[PDB]
Amino acid sequence: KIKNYQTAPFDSRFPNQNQTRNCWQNYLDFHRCEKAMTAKGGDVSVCEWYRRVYKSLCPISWVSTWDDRRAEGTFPGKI
Amino acid sequence: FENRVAEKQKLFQEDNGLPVHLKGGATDNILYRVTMTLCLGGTLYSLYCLGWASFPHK
Amino acid sequence: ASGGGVPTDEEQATGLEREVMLAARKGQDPYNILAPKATSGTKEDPNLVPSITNKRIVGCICEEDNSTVIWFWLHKGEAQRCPSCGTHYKLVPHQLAH
Amino acid sequence: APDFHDKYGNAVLASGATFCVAVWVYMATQIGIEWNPSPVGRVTPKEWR
Amino acid sequence: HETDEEFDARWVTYFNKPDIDAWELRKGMNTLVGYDLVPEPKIIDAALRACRRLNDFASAVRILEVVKDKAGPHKEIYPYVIQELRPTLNELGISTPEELGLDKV
Amino acid sequence: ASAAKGDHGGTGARTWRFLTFGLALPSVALCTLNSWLHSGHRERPAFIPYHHLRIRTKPFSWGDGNHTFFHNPRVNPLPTGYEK
Amino acid sequence: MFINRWLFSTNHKDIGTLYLLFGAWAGMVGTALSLLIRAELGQPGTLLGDDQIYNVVVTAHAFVMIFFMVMPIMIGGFGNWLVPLMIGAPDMAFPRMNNMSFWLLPPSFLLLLASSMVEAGAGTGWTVYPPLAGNLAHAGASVDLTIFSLHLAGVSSILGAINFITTIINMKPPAMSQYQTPLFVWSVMITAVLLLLSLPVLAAGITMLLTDRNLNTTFFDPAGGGDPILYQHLFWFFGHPEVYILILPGFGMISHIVTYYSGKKEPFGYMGMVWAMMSIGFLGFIVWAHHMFTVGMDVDTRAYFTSATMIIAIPTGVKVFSWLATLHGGNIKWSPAMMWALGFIFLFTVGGLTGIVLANSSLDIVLHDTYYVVAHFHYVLSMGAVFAIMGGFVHWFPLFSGYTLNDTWAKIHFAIMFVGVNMTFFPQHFLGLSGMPRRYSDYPDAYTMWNTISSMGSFISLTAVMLMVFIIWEAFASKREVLTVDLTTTNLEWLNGCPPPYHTFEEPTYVNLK
Amino acid sequence: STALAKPQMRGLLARRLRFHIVGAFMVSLGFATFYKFAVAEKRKKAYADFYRNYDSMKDFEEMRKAGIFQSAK
Amino acid sequence: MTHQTHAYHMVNPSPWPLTGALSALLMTSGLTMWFHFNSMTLLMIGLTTNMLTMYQWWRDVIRESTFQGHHTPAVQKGLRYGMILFIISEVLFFTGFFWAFYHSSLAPTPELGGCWPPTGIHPLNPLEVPLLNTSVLLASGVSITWAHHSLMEGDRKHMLQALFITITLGVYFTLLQASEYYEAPFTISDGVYGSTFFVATGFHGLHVIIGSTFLIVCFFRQLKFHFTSNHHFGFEAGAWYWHFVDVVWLFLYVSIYWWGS
Amino acid sequence: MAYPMQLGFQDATSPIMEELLHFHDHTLMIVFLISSLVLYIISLMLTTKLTHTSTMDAQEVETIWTILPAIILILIALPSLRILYMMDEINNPSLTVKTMGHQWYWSYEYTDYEDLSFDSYMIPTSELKPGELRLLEVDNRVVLPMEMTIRMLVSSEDVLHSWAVPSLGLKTDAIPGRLNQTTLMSSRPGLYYGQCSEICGSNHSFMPIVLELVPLKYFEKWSASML
Amino acid sequence: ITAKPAKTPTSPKEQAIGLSVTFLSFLLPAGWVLYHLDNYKKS
Amino acid sequence: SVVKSEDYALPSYVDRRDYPLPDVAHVKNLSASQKALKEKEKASWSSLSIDEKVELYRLKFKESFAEMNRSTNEWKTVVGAAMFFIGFTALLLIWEKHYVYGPIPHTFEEEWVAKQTKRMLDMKVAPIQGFSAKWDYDKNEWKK
Amino acid sequence: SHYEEGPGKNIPFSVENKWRLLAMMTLFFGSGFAAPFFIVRHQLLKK
Ligand code: HEA
Ligand code: HEA
Ligand SMILES: [O-][O-]
Ligand SMILES: [Cu+2]
Ligand SMILES: [Cu+2]
Ligand SMILES: [Cu+2]
Ligand SMILES: [Mg+2]
Ligand code: NA
Ligand SMILES: [Zn+2]
Repeated sequence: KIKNYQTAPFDSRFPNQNQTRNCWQNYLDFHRCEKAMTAKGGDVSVCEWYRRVYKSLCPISWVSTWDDRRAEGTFPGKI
Repeated sequence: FENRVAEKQKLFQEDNGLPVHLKGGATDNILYRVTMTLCLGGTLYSLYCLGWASFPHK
Repeated sequence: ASGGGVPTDEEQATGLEREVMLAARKGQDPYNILAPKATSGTKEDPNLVPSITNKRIVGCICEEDNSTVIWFWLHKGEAQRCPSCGTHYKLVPHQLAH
Repeated sequence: APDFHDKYGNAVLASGATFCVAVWVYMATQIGIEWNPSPVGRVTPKEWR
Repeated sequence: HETDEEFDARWVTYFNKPDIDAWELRKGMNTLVGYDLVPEPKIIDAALRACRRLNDFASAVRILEVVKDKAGPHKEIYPYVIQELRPTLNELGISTPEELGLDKV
Repeated sequence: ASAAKGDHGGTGARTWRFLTFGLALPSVALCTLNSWLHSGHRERPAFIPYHHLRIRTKPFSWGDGNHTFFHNPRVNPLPTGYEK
Repeated sequence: MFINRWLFSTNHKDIGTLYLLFGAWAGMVGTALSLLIRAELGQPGTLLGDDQIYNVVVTAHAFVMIFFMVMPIMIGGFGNWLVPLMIGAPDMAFPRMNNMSFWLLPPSFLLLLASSMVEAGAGTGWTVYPPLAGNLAHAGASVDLTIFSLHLAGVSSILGAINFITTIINMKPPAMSQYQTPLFVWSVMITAVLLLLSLPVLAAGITMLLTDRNLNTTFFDPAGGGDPILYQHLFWFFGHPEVYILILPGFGMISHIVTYYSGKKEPFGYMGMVWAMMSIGFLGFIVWAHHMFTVGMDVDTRAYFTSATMIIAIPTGVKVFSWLATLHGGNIKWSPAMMWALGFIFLFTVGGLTGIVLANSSLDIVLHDTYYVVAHFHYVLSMGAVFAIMGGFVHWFPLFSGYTLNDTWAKIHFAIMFVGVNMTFFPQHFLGLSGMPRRYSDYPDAYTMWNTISSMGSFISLTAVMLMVFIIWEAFASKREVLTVDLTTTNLEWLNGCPPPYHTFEEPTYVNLK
Repeated sequence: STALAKPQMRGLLARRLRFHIVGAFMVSLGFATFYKFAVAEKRKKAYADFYRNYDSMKDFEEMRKAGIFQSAK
Repeated sequence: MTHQTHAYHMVNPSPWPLTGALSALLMTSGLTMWFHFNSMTLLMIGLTTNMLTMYQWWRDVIRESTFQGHHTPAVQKGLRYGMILFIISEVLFFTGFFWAFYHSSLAPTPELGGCWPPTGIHPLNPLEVPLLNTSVLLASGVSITWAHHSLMEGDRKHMLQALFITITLGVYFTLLQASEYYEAPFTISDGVYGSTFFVATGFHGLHVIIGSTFLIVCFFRQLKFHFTSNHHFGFEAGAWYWHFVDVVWLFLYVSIYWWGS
Repeated sequence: MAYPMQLGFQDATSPIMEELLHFHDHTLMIVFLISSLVLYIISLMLTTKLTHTSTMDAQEVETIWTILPAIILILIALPSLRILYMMDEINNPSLTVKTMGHQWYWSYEYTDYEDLSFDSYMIPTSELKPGELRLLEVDNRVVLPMEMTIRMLVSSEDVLHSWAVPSLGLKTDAIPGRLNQTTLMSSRPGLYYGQCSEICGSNHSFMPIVLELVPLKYFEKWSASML
Repeated sequence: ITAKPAKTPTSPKEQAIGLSVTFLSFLLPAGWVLYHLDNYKKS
Repeated sequence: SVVKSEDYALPSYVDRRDYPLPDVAHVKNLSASQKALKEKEKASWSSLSIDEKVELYRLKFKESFAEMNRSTNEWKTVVGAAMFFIGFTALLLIWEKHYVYGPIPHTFEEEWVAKQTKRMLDMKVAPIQGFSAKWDYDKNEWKK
Repeated sequence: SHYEEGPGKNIPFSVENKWRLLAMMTLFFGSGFAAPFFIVRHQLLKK
């Protein structure tokens, strides 16, 4: 499969104008996948897809604050 | 207690040309005047505050 | 177990409330709380319109399901007729003699 | 009997109509109002660089 | 409503009531003026006669004014009505609004 | 659950007095019992400086402007953690 | 004497007069504000300063005209004066409470005037949407003073609504059914039901906005999990009903005016008219999101809101055609009031049709927030609500005062205003299709012509309103008292003379139970 | 003399309505169909004509050479 | 002799509407003064003039009905409508707050953790005190109904007794609710969960206090024999307002306390 | 963009805007019909001395005036809904660009491959080069490849804003904490202007949007030169 | 509708004065503020 | 005869086409000569002179239909005064332009609009119908 | 009742002299129309 692409494709789970959760979900999925693969001595490249997608869709400010929070221990999502 | 609404009915139905808010006696009048005074005074104080806040205050 | 203690209207009602109450049990309606029943409305059996003065506004609903009431002053004197249907109305005095 | 309109109507109509047209034409063309009408057919395009 | 003939008849009868008072004369004309029609000459005739019985010359003249007014733009209606009413106008000595000069200003 | 206590749950001052003392009040007592054999007490939640909590866009118009109206030191942390 | 009568009133006529006086005054304030707006836009560049001072002016213009002019006049004014006279009632059901409805208005207006004086005023738009209205972008007392003004105006109208519904339902002659009350009375009963159900949701919404600004709540702040869109839903759930509340009493007056001046006994299709007003009322509660078509809602819900918004034209159409059917065959008297009513019928139709265009979510993407919406609403408000108010005013002025207006002057007044309002708003359709946004204090050069023509039109209306003040003076100055009134048999409000006595119907009307 | 013939006396208003109501539909469908052809149809054609022999590259080039772009000099 | 021949009440010119309106000006601008320029004086003046206006206005209403006999059946009927219409508007007011709650809890945003209740929030157990409050309020709906029947049957002692139980239960709910507010681990500043919880329950709590004093007013009017077995609208209104307050709680409990936590 | 004395919509740059233009002609035709019909009937009612002031029957014609409007609404609604649904099938974009509204300027982010980000401010009227448009020029235009389906995501970092480009048939509100998606698709190269369409404070009238549509190859080199 | 003659008739002259004073009460105050607009803007 | 405000509750006289026979006669108080005319009216109307007939009509009614449907020249005064006041409005505008309005942006001068139109023509502003479609790119002249 | 009735008596302002009325009407509507202009001025004179 390809970890190289054009842009986040259409996702039937988020078919409407409000794409807020698309960014959010893909951002979570990544860090959740990053943990497992980086913890159980596995392959972190499986998680690449999600990072591309969330990177494409998420505003820089959101990604920055969420990262600052994951480091601070105050990230509200469950990772 | 004792049923005294009949005396009251009498006091209030007395054709003394007084409006219902004053018909009860002399305390109605003081209450009334106290009320009107706090309202007018408070309203004047209120206008003043508006006058104060409307100007840049440092 | 009941012990009473609360007044009844008959014993405590006052003013106009008492007046419409007493008048009500005697079959009268000095305060126009009820709708007057029509007579035949002919020149000979006019609708008798009570009044405490010498004129009263009459509203005539000419026909059962009419949406417009026809209004007019009925004066003391001869039976007057509704401008629209000719029904007759005649003023009569009220409980309080003018 | 003759009324206000029979007498003055014609004067009122004419002088009012005349006055209206003059002040408007003046205002619309003699003071500096920029109407900014379409350049099409009016303005000759000049090189901007 | 009812057949045109029954309508006309009903009105001829109304105005032909021998003991018709002024109230009924007025009410009849004022009611007839709200319909979409210029009343048939025979109805005007009866109203005109009722005027005579009530000794009301003026109302007879105003009834003729009303017939011309209801004709609106159809100018051939009035003359035709005045024509069919002529025997009656002459008999009761009713002058037309034009004869009295009431179509003035 | 469901409900069904035979009959008489409508009409008569005696019936409503009966329900008041025979159903309504006894329930208030049982629930009062229950709320006693549960609500002994709770150990305070750990303070994590979440940004969606302890909001302060404008200081409160009372006290030092940083304490909510019914502030309980034992269970409500300030934006910077527990007071003690 | 003056105090007991004018400050402690419990009389429906005196209270109604108080309202008309208040509304007339507010209308001057609102008119000045509308001219400051057009002065700013009548020439490219900036006159006042930035969009803040500009939008403070645009916002106050809206609140003043809606809450302090149109509602007090139509409902509190004509409502209190005419409702009891039309159903043969001695007064309103709660005469003392009624007086409180009026007295809550001056305090409310003061709070609105105060909000524009402290700090930099509230330049939020009449919709006062957060975050722009929140404690960061609009820190300070202004928006809070504005919220409080709206609270008092709401309480006022709610208390008034309870009064009107109770009166209209409980105080009619025993034999008169609801289907025997004139259309204006129906128009105010329905309006009252709308105010009763809609104002409380506004009150809840702005109370939430008030807590977000001062009690650290986050109903509309994403930081705490809030949603700025929630405010929009609550505001517009009240906001659409509000525009039907502004036009319904006008629909009522127009029916009376058209009927009266056509020489008819009753309006055509009386029950069709009652049905139409109920339908408009009902449908106006389920279409609010037509003001949020660019907010990002699902396509299916946008399809529903455009479909639903469009059916409101059916009941509205039966009313337009019934007014035309009433004129049919009438003996038309070309009075000033009739002129105002015919202009309403046509202009309101233009404004309503222009509303059907906007009902299309697809097409509203490019029309939303442009001057095309400003045109629609001014056609229905400046040439709809306002035209009914003027017609109702010149028609009933003799009943309220006992003096007549000079009819020639009144017609001159209509002519001027008719030209002014059309010159002002018609060109704004162009500005909107061509893309000029709303709430702009300045615009790209291309939009100059239309804005210039428009500002000029607003000056013509100005002349019209100054003239109107003169017209009221001359009537009171000349003192021509009324003698006789036509068609009193089907118009009860005139049966007690002009002006009717302080106490009317001390002895009820007599109505047979046939 | 000459007897005038009896003219039509009933339903003169209704008669006037029946006529014009048709003319009302005529005049109003005229304005609409006129808008359709003088405007609606003219525009469908204007877009169809324009995009037929259109070359976005030719257009871009003319624009590029005129110095309008900031990403293509 | 010879005056009005209709059954309606023409009220004497009253100054209460004017003072009540001025009170409103004083409370709002006073709230503006407390919120920004940190002073409570204006708000205090305002609250005082409001109580004085309500006391006198309602005193006058008692004078006009009980003492002057103006409440004929036509007048009482109007009052029923007025009260019903008033409750309806209150229902819509509460509807704005439930809308907000449901809007927030059904679409929890990312900044909350994308879940409800938000991460970091420890909700109260609906089976403890909230269950109690529920049983206390429903119990008082039963006792107020007994009171009503006692009244209609002319039983003064029992009406007074049932009314008393009703009131203590209402006060009991108020105290229990005050305790919960203090023991709660979250506050009004804890985001949308805290906002939604404290303003929706705070307003209901304010309504319970208003209903309790209304019932207290009815209690004293009963001690003084103002009510007859057939004419007692003040108690009927108090009773309807009380059931509304009861119903709003059932919704709170089911929505916010149970489902929303 | 708009030119002086313009009456209708800006010329269509994209396919949905074209669709909207035609749908609007359709709708405008009907409003001209209804409005001229009402004006004719009114003038017709006021031009005769013929009267008929007595009562007329209500029900009969009411069916015509209830049923006709219903048919006309279905004629406006069908096209309308079709286009509405046509606007939402984004379906496989080749580029995703984000724009964030701010208090008084827009910022863009092309983040598919790199981390390109820039601010776009209005060029002050005193710094305009001859021939530049007064309140419409922006210092940094948003370059995008023409003839390609682009997904735009709109949002804001402060108050509400609204991102719009008339000629392309776009308008999406910029709401804090929310990501709104719209589909951009130009069929011609060029410069296309828009303005903030949601009141946002003192400089609401001064925060325009300018789109520059060039061929793909020129878009790519531009991305790289922008970091 | 129909009315008695004016009890205190307003002659053409009186109307001219009445209209004048009305217009002026509206135009003068606004003109003053607008005239000095720039005068306020320059601080 | 002479109506009075306070007679609002009594029947009134009115002249209107749709109520031709009013509820009351125009004249209620007859003089000696009129009382006599009213008496001659009880005889054949053929005996009344036309003047007596007119007098009889003018006793019952105020105006004839012809007098009540009379047209006025009121519209002239209305249109004229409206135009006059609309004309008076232009003076407020002239004043506004002179004392309130400052100078418009420098982008309105001839030089700028000429450069600007060229730039607009270069970027192909509205090339299908609106602006550039009215320009002849080949002859560097506006299409005509 | 105890209040005066009839033309010009059911209003809170006196209408017994057209000239004093002109003045009162001038102040009334005039002050209302003037207010916004003075609020805009006041806002311009703060900074
Ligand atoms: C009292 C004033 C009033 C009234 C009555 C209405 C009536 C309507 N309005 Fe309006 N409207 C406003 C005042 C009013 N509006 C205001 C203030 C705003 C802007 C708010 C803001 O954002 O600040 C607004 C904005 C507004 C919007 C928001 C647009 C946007 O922001 O992008 C929409 C959306 O659909 C809309 C639709 C309509 C419709 C469908 C009607 C309908 O009720 C019209 C029905 C009328 C007719 C249709 C004409 C008569 C009928 C016939 C002759 C029958 C035959 C007709 C057909 C078959 C088509 N209006
Ligand atoms: C009833 C409501 C109403 C009325 C009548 C008007 C009337 C006027 N309005 Fe409008 N206006 C709004 C409500 C109203 N407005 C609203 C809701 C907005 C949107 C605000 C926002 O965006 O937040 C708005 C916005 C608005 C704008 C857009 C601002 C912007 O987007 O930047 C403009 C532009 O010219 C404008 C101009 C005018 C003008 C020239 C008048 C003129 O027609 C005024 C002329 C004078 C009159 C028509 C009334 C005179 C009548 C009386 C004085 C009654 C007297 C009565 C008695 C004596 C009994 N208004
Ligand atoms: O709101 O139409
Ligand atoms: Cu709406
Ligand atoms: Cu913006
Ligand atoms: Cu903006
Ligand atoms: Mg918007
Ligand atoms: Na400007
Ligand atoms: Zn009848």
